[PDB]
Amino acid sequence: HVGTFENITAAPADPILGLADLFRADERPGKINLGIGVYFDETGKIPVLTSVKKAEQYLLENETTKYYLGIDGIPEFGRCTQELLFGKGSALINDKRARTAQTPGGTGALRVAADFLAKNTSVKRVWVSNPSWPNHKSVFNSAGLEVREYAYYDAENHTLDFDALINSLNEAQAGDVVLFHGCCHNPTGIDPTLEQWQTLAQLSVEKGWLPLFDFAYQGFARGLEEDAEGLRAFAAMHKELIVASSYSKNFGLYNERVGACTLVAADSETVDRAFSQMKAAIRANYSNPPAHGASVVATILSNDALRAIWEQELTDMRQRIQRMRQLFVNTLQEKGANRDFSFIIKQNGMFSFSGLTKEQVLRLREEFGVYAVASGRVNVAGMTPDNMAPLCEAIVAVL
Amino acid sequence: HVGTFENITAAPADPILGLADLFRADERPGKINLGIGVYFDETGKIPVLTSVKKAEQYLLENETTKYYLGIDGIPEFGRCTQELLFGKGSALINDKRARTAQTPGGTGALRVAADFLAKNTSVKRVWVSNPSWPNHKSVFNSAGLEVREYAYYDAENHTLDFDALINSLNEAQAGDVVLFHGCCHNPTGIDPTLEQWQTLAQLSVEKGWLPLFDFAYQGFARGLEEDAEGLRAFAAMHKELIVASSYSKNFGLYNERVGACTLVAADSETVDRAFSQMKAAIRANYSNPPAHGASVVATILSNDALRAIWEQELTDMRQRIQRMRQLFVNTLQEKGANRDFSFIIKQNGMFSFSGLTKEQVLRLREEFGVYAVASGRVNVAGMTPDNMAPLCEAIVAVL
Ligand SMILES: Cc1ncc(COP(=O)(O)O)c(C=O)c1O
Ligand SMILES: Cc1ncc(COP(=O)(O)O)c(C=O)c1O
Repeated sequence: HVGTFENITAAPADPILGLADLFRADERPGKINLGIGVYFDETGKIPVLTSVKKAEQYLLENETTKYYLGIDGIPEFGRCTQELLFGKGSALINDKRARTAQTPGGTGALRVAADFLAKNTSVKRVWVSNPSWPNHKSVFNSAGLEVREYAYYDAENHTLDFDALINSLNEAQAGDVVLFHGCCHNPTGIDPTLEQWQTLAQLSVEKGWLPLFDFAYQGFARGLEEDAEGLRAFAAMHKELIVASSYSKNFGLYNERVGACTLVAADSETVDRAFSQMKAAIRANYSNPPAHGASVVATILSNDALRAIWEQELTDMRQRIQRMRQLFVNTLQEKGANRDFSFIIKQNGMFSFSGLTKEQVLRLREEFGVYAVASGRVNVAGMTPDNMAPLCEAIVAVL
Repeated sequence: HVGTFENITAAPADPILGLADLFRADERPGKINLGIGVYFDETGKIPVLTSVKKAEQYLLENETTKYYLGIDGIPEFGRCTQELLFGKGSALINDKRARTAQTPGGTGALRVAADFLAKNTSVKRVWVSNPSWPNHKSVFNSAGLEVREYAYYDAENHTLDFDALINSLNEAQAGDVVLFHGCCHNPTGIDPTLEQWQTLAQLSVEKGWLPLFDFAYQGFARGLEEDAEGLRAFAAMHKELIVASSYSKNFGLYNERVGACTLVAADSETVDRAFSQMKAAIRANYSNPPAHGASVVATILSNDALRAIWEQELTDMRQRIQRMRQLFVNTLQEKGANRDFSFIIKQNGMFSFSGLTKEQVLRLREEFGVYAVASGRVNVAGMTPDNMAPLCEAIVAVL
């Protein structure tokens, strides 16, 4: 009678969360954390938004029960999510073509979609950008879906390699899923232009792909409406699509696990039938979603006063990151870098895709206490006026 | 192209949550909800516990960040959970043989265990009592495991058919998983005696089963410590086991999704190896767990004044249920019931397994607006002094 657990092989360290554990153990003073994608303020803290504290006070005073939510969550949360994604007067909403489930974070939204697709459709293959968020492959693989990669990044020109993207998707077949980052591509910070989105939408329709949009950073590139332009170009042309969205980043609600999975089908009767199977997949996973974080978001989005506060707080975050992008480039020059880092100013969202080699990233960590992901992704939102100079001195030292 | 969603078949309604939806839509003022397992107070509401409101006020005023929890959640939540399960000074805890992940509810803990087993071991088969919670089969099937049923309930004598149980489980092979309800069996309310638990534990080690305890009602049978005797008898003999537990019921925290999956192995090295793969399975599901509910539970359990308030609130809930069982039995006789219902007194937890037929349950709902599950399971915790009379008049009318 040998033990059931004896033949288990240890899992590898998560490329992002294993980094964050190393950083916590490091005892060297002055260490700098440019790893995980969270927003830091000017003092290096990860604060709760004021709009969120105000919403949480309202809930504390007014909640009378913790009775279970429905499988698909708070209804108002679903409607505000759809207006945010598709626009206040979208035909998708007027025609009742979309159904939304509240999920535990953006990850949970991706997993719900993966389980739904694997069990209820003939989808066998998901295409994701190379590079992408490392956990994408794991999520779809957990449902038994094959994941293939398409080309995306021109590391020479620090731009979208649109020609290779198109050519590498040639073998994606009708009924395959193709995953797009809605904005603030993780890790490159490089998003298609409106014209490029429009070309992709047309191509997707011709080849019969099922688009799946991952929206984790709406509002961090240019603005809430502008960041949804690519999705809305797809939505104007497609009968069917799926959107996984997260409120972790744009509400600073990381650990309350607030996200949404939105299904779009050709008509109301089809999406309702499909959605009943999405609800069945949720029920066999976590039963029904956590209320606190989604209640906060729904409270903020449906109160005009609280929403105006939140939109300003999100603008402040976006602008601080853009200021740090510019200060990073300038200080690298000041500190003696001969490599041209000006492409960082053109990149969107929390990160810059710097180009450092695995070996240089390792040197930064072991020698200077500066923590980036081994792909060379750095969280610009982790840079402050106080840590910018030592950070840049370290980078110049390993170049 | 023909759409990917066009041929999806609609899912059937959930036997518990579908009933709850019918109940909400029912326009009759006298309707009575005895379906889903939630606690009502004697005024018919589903309240937030006072310990919980106090903890939530502390969190509101002292939380400074929503930064991601680790994959396995709040550390003190894990330690307090192990202490509740195994006892203040257990050898499992002192030998560092146990690891706990905070999960989204008890359901989430079951799915995490199921995914972990399916993807990392040779387990193919899970054995569940007939009857059981209906969602058990769905969770394990969705992870790819086969579900087999063992006998449990003697319907003629309203008792545990221990001989039938032992005999059906002789077909369970070594390396199979056998699922036990820790206490307050759902739906029958009939638990093993301590002697019977000891017999099963011995039989379990000799046959090589991997036990999986589902603990959703610790504290509702006799007491926090007493209700864990059966699990602690298993833990004294086995090298390996899994406990999925829930704080939904005993904290009235249903919609915040607070549960735990606890892994036990033969030694510290093996459990840390196995737990690394459990974390991988979590990372590809919801990434990390929701903070608010678990923070509430950890604040209560780690503060002596709050814990004392909570333990009294749980005692009051348990005792109110016991008063309703007796009142239910006495009132049935007063309303003209032909049959002996005294076996209801011998059942533990929120429910009673009434023995009504599906056709009688259907009549109760359609003619009398009394909502019970089609199995005849009734939620005694939904009974109040004000609804007992019409409730019992309706039951007598359909006998
Ligand atoms: C592209 C992308 N998708 C999904 C996620 C996961 O978001 P969440 O924390 O809400 O699960 C992230 C970041 O965490 C992300 O960058
Ligand atoms: C035996 C059993 N296991 C698990 C659960 C699920 O607990 P939770 O709501 O926390 O997911 C329940 C009741 O809901 C239950 O009765």
